Amino acid sequence: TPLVHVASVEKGRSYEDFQKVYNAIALKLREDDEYDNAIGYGPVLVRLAWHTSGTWDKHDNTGGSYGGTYRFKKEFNDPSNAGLQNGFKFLEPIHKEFPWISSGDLFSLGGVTAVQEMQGPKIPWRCGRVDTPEDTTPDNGRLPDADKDADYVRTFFQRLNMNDREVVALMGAHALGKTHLKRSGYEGPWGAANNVFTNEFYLNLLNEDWKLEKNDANNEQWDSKSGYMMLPTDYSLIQDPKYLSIVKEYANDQDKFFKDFSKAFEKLLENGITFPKDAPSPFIFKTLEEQGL
Ligand code: HEM
Repeated sequence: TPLVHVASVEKGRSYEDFQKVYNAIALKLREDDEYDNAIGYGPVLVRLAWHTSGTWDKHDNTGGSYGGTYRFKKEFNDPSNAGLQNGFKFLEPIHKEFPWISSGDLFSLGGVTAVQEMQGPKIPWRCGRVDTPEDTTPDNGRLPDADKDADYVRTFFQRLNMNDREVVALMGAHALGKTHLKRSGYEGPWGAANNVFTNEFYLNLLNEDWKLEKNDANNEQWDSKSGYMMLPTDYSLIQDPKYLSIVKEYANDQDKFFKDFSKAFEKLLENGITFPKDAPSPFIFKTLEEQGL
């Protein structure tokens, strides 16, 4: 019997309340600009939103964004989550200022805010995740390995109810940030901008001259002369003919990638949640730039 998690709006809160939380996150993103050699906290916040949602299992509705369980030791100490403590620390003063927002709402909103502030697509976002107790924390090992092939990736993402297009779209988030040897056993960025959300991941996969090398952790990764890298799982997207077609599509249509990413990312962040028929519609937050802030 799969658990049922019903969204419950934080008491009396509406769009304006959540836009304030968005703004606080966005202003802090602007302020704390030196983190990770001046990349800023955008990428790590996106990874945090993904890893807190990515524990979901469609078969029994365990894990997922609803319960905000990363706040518990078992999950924040998941080896797969190494480095995410930085995103958590970033969000702490936001949680302190807005103690009414649920942990799951904050983790997921962190990701949405980061994508939008980094010039990504608008990502509609729904409130109402409710904190669940420590015994609801999913065991480690539900997040994906990076050393695997296309068959692994395809099978892995079926557990999150994602199809080929959704998988390829979601992986485009690798435009952001970088791998860090001490965190994951991989080193290097996927591209040049690091803190601007674009379709660069796909362009790089297709256009760079990739060499299969061993990094300083004795793990294989694909490196280019430009100083970029791809994980084996990233590279698998051009090895598999079905993934390859989609990679070419996104590399050649920025708008299409934006639209598809937005849908897949919202879906990721909402997996496992039942929204009542009379729940508010998804919110689309204005960026700081759009507000003149
Ligand atoms: C096969 C699936 C995936 C694998 C194996 C994978 C693996 C990894 C690894 C090993 C890192 C480096 C961590 C570090 O050393 O700091 C990373 C970083 C990152 N991942 Fe993925 N990932 C996957 C999918 C995704 C998805 C679906 C998203 C979001 C939509 C995402 C967003 C990110 C971001 C933004 C970073 C940069 C973090 C930072 O710079 O601090 N990844 N991923």
